[PDB]
Amino acid sequence: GHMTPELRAKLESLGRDLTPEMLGGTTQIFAAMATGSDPEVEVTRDLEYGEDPRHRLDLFRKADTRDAPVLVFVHGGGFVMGDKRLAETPFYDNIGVFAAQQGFVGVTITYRLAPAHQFPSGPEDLAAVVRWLKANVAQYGGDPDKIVLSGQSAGAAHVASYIAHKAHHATEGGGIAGAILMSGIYDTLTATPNEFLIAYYGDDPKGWGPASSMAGLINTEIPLMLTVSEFDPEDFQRQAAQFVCAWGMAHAAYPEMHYLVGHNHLSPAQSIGTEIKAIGRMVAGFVRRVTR
Amino acid sequence: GHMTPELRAKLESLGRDLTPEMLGGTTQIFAAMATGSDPEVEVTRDLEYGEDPRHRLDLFRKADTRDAPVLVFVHGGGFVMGDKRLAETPFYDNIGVFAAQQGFVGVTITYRLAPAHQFPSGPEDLAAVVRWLKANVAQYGGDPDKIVLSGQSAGAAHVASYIAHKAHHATEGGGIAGAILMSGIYDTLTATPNEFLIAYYGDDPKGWGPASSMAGLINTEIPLMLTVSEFDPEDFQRQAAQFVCAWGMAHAAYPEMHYLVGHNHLSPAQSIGTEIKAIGRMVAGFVRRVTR
Repeated sequence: GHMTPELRAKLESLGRDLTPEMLGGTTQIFAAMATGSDPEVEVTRDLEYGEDPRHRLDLFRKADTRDAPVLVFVHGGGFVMGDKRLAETPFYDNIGVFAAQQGFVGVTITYRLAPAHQFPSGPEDLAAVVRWLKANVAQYGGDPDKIVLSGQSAGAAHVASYIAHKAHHATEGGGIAGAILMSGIYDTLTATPNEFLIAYYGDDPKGWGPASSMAGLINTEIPLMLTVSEFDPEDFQRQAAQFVCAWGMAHAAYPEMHYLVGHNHLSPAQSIGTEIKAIGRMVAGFVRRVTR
Repeated sequence: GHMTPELRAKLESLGRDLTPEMLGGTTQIFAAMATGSDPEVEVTRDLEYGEDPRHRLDLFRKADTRDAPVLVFVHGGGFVMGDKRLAETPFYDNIGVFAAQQGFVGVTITYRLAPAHQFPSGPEDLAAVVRWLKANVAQYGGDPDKIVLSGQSAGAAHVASYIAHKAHHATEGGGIAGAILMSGIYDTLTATPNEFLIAYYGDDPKGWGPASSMAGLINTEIPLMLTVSEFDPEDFQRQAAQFVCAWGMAHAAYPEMHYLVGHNHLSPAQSIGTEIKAIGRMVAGFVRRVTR
């Protein structure tokens, strides 16, 4: 809203391999464009949702925010790294600040990292977040029955795992109004094995089956919005296409999977709070649809 | 661009069955919103691209247009009806006028109708239009090497059949630069048979296999953009999800299939040249990408 041919051309030239040149080059472009703060957005840092040192969340709101939708964002980083805050950048305060500006309560989290903590640490941590919100978010102007979980890459894998595996649900049915899954990995059995997946799901890919989210995503009643990027690496594109295939086969219907022209793996979430409005709008529009 | 929750709710209430009330009610809403004329857009009516009475096209352009992309629109109507013009409405002049405003040559066409004419009349007609444009469009401001074919429903089936069974043939010279397929039926072997499909593909569905476009779409080198609507009837959603499955399977990639939130089967093309800008922008953005 609107990305130029020129920006598209630059992301294309960074390529569709997840390399340091690509990730870093992307972050550098969007870091200079995204709003990371707003004096009207109050930020409470490092609320503790569990005992682990990484069981922390930052909460974003305006003074007038009441009875509001709650948008949680779960960062990526291949399960082994990343943060809610990257210093000297506006990420991911951008998403928190955007949420607050849109009339929501914004929430960004960290979670326990692989390989020290392996599956199902992810959905455990999300369950603890949901629990914390249920008990506390009313105090910050949130409605605890209007929680929307969003995540990117590994963060989207974690959201998906929470959805799929009712053993980790915080309350009956999951306790969330919807979820947004931006370029995630959903089926551990068809995923191309790599060091990152090995770190989180364990050394032997032949044992990864019970951690698959795909069947649970297909069967869920929780409203889902998903995205895939034009210049996403191969496996992210495959996983997205597989999801659409399985959904269509199960339901004789087409799921809300958005194709993001001009974007790459990192750019969608990093574009929120920039002059490029489309991704922010899509996110906000979905939040309001599923919380009405 | 931006479609309100209220408009989404009118369209949702009209339903996902292709009924008169759904078709008619949609046309009625958008007919009052779309621009159907612009005094700076010069229109030439009913150029004859073939012998049949329905081999006609209307050309739209501005005085300063030169060497421009050429956007062709092929209307829907179940293969058996429809027109490039519906009196007392702006359809589909809206699309021709929008194209001209965006710096293109816009073209709207009619074609031979089923059941008087059956497959392969559709790809024949489209071939004739391409041939005519290659020989004549330059004087109207177009570049014959920048033709983009767009269609909706049966029109999209026709465009897809041109791609699958024609586009790569030496007879097409350089061919077309791209195609836009809006809620089309692409695979005659998995489509749910109905009277419309019977009108066009023949009385016996077991004989519809050679008319399938699916394999040819999957194999084409012509850039494709597709759309599927949130409130599309079942079989359009199934065909769209099937396309994504087969593409992902053949190419380990995700094709340009757009999910249109809040739209139904007719709203997308009808929204072009309204205050809802998203669909017009998507279309115009694709045209410029593939004709650079």
